[PDB]
Amino acid sequence: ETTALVCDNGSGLVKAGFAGDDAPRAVFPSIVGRPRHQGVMVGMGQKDSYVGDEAQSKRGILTLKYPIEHGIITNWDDMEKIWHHTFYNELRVAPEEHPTLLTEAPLNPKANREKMTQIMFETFNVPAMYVAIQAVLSLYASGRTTGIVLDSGDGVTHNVPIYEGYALPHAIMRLDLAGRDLTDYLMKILTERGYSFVTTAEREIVRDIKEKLCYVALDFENEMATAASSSSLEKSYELPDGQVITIGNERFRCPETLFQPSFIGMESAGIHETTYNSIMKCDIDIRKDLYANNVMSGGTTMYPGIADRMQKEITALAPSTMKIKIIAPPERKYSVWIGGSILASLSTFQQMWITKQEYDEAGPSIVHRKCF
Amino acid sequence: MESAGIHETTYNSIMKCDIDIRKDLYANNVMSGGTTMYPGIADRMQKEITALAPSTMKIKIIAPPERKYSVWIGGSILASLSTFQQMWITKQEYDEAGPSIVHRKCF
Amino acid sequence: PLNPKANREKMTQIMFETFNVPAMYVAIQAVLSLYASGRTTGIVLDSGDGVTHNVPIYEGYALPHAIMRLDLAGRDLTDYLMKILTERGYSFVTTAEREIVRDIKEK
Amino acid sequence: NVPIYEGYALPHAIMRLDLAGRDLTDYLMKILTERGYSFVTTAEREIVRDIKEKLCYVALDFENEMATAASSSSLEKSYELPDGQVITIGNERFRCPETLFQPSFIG
Amino acid sequence: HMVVEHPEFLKAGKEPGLQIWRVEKFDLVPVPTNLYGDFFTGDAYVILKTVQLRNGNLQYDLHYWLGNECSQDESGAAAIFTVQLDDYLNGRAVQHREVQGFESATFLGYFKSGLKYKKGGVASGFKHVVPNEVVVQRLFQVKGRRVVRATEVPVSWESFNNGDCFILDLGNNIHQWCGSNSNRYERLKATQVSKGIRDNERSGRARVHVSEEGTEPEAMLQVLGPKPALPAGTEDTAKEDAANRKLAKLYKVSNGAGTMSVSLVADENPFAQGALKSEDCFILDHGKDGKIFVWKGKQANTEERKAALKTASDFITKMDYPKQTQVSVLPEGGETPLFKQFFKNWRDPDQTDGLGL
Ligand SMILES: Nc1ncnc2c1ncn2[C@@H]1O[C@H](COP(=O)(O)OP(=O)(O)OP(=O)(O)O)[C@@H](O)[C@H]1O
Ligand SMILES: [Ca+2]
Ligand SMILES: [Ca+2]
Ligand SMILES: [Ca+2]
Ligand SMILES: [Ca+2]
Ligand SMILES: [Ca+2]
Ligand SMILES: [Ca+2]
Repeated sequence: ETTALVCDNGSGLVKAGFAGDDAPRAVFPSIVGRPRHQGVMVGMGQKDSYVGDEAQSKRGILTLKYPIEHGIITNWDDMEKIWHHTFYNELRVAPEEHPTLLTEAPLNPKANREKMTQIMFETFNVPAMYVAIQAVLSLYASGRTTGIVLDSGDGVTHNVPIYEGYALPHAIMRLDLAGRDLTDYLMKILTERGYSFVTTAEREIVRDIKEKLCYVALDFENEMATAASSSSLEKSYELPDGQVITIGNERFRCPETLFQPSFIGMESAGIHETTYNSIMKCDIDIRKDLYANNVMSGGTTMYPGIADRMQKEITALAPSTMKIKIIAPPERKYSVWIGGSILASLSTFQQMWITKQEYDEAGPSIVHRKCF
Repeated sequence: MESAGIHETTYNSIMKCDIDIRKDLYANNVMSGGTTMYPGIADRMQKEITALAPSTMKIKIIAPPERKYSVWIGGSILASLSTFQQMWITKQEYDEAGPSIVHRKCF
Repeated sequence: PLNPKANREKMTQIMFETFNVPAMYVAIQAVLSLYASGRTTGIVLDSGDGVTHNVPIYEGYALPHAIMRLDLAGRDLTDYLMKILTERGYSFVTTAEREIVRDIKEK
Repeated sequence: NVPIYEGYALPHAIMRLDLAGRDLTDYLMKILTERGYSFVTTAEREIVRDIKEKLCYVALDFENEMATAASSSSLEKSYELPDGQVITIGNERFRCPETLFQPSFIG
Repeated sequence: HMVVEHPEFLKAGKEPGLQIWRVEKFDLVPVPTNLYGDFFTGDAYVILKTVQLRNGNLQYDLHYWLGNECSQDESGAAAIFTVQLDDYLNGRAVQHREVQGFESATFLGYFKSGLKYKKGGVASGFKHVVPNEVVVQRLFQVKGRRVVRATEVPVSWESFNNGDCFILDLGNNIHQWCGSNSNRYERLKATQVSKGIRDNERSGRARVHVSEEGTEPEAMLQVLGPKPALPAGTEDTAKEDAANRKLAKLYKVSNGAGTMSVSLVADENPFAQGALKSEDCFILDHGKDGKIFVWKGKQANTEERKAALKTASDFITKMDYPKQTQVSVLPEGGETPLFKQFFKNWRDPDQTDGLGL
């Protein structure tokens, strides 16, 4: 009779809603703000901790902290504040009635799983609970049972090979750059034009500049040549102070950090050949399907031209005796939630819930044997 | 005096704030005091701030007719609020802490 | 704002010792003026007879680094009017004449 | 802050933190008002810079230095302004170098 | 590899043969036998063929077939039921993806007659929602001298007066209109209700605009029409303080006495926040403009909550409230700020006391 809840806890963007829906009900950034000046207007509803999009609204007069960094839960009290704001303020429901479905990062440490179980079962008193993986739920969102998933959100980039509807734990690999590092790179390469962004308050302004005005160059050197020669691609942006900035070659240099990590100094591989490195670690006989299902997921796959450049870079260094296609649905930024909505609404999911009484005579250890 | 006018003082008061809150502060300029009781000062203020600010912004200036006594009216409000009764500097706090209690309590 | 501390200690000392009040609070004028308007967000230009100060407050939180103060108010306007009235040959030197020039400035 | 390796800088690791002796001079201009000394214009900014150069020091630990400044008067010292008047400065001698370690003092 | 116990899988793969399943709203139904070999173009399907070997064991083969017009839930359901049916099996099966028009040659070989496709299919189990949508067009009059309260008023220029204050709610834009004859307390209440309806109902996804006479924005004039001559405003007396005092009725429902009990808590706002006990469930009835609020406790039983909803639904028909009355269900710590105005000094848990640090 009751409806389940899906809550995808992203590293910089958390999604939530009810099971059986074609889109998440609430999308809001996972930010906990704290005030940095003294409140002289007393009695007028001043709070010691602003959380969620409310913190994003009055972001100038706050210091902002991310409770999840790099896809892994670190600050737990702020993460409980994200949960309290999610259940009570956003979804406007009591947790005691509705079962709750959560999403976890691949290769999560088990202590984080046990503590997620403990603060769900003790603090909010849920009747049922379940934990699932980002990438395989994106693969179920793609309508496939076998493939690679490049899940590139705000914290990390994950490359997950899946065969027969199960991941292969030897072959999931992690590459630690995403849109936060792209925002910091764009923060670096706007200083030469004379515009300064140094604090966390205007970091979301630079993030909005990255979201509205970026594209992936199919070839980089000729795009340097045309950007240096002409000025057809130079476009203006309106800051909320009213100053108008203008952006030239920095519109497309910021996506290229993903393909060239030496732009921001680390020695690791770019996004195109680490998928090759992951797929060489798999068994041979599977690879004929495994190249064919190139599932792209995450909000940093929203750039125009990422698919054509991905197709070109895979087709350059894979052997030429095999066809490569790249698939990218328009809803792949919400695909983890869409997978959670379809899995929570199944006719076979009622026996896979972890009920309260099963938690009582097992403690916080039953989540390992059932979410598996 | 080589210091600039009240319009540029207002403008760089807005500019010293950080970038996210200029929008709301342009549209809520409030004047008070008897020295703002000249006729036509609001139009000159609107023209000078409209000249100094970028053209995309809307600038609104609030000049109520009771602005001479607005400090006292807000004082009657702040003394009348229910929250304020746990910020009174009592006699025993002054007796235990000297006159330096007022900088730890007020502002 | 930005008065010396010794004003606050001496004001505390004469209110608590001489008159023997049971409570005291002291507040900023521009905060009280923003209480009068009913808003929370805004910049208040409070200009009395001695002090003209700009205070911006976003939501409930004031920004003390953006507080501007200028000693340009009705006293200096009255004195400047007393200076420029000699161009028509009218001389005003005494304090009652300063009150009369204050009345003509108001009127 | 510039790292240099093999006699050449590393442009990815050079950073610019935008406060220096101008902002220290402006903060000392802010924190001399509470002793009753008023400096407003650019002519006496150089005097505040000279006061900052002659009488400042970085405290090794801040809170016990503030406690000893509040309790005793062994670190309070005088300066001779070029109009002949003598100012005195106490705990503000070391609070103004601390803005480099704590930028939240200037917001 | 945790095995499922759905009862329809018990007849799967027990004899050699060929079995077909159709998805209908996150569930499997087996299609009849004479409907084999043909499929709907707007549905997804699950295909099993299980084949006996010479040496004794029984091999399996799974396929999942997608139409070009099937919705997302049907395709994902076909994939997850293929995975769950393989998981119910002991991992001895192989899976294959089948696309409408682009099937494998072995898939054509199973059906003797061939493949024929018909339009239509079963409807999707999803319901259409957007992320972060509001469609709201309301107008609140706040009024009073000491006990200031809000009342919903219909959206027209004729409802405006100069003596009160008004809150025009238009979704992402909230407009605060102050009268010239309006006083200090209802201006403060209008500002407090405005910041509440921004930061609690919309969670900061709004922008609050403050305006007075002559400075009306284009949004107010576009929604409300051209501005007529305003019919002044009555001076704020003490009789409407008593009228605002008589607007809400706080009731209790609790099974602590071992039986059903609807009892009056109070009939005189401002109420006490401590009166809201956490083990019971309460009703506020501001039904003159059509609002009733069902406050649920954390330690309240389910039958108390159902009885509160039943009694609140009875209150439309008993006292003859008009037919736009909304039943708003409120848990602890997530209260609407229109509910908060009837209480004396509402305290959120993470509030700032004094100046703050
Ligand atoms: N149109 C866009 N253009 C560029 N970047 C975008 C766009 N839309 C979203 N992003 C970026 O995508 C990120 C958010 O994506 P997503 O919601 O998938 O991440 P997440 O779930 O929070 O992350 P993670 O998977 O690391 O936990 C942010 O860095 C955001 O700036
Ligand atoms: Ca994600
Ligand atoms: Ca004054
Ligand atoms: Ca269908
Ligand atoms: Ca198998
Ligand atoms: Ca009235
Ligand atoms: Ca009970």
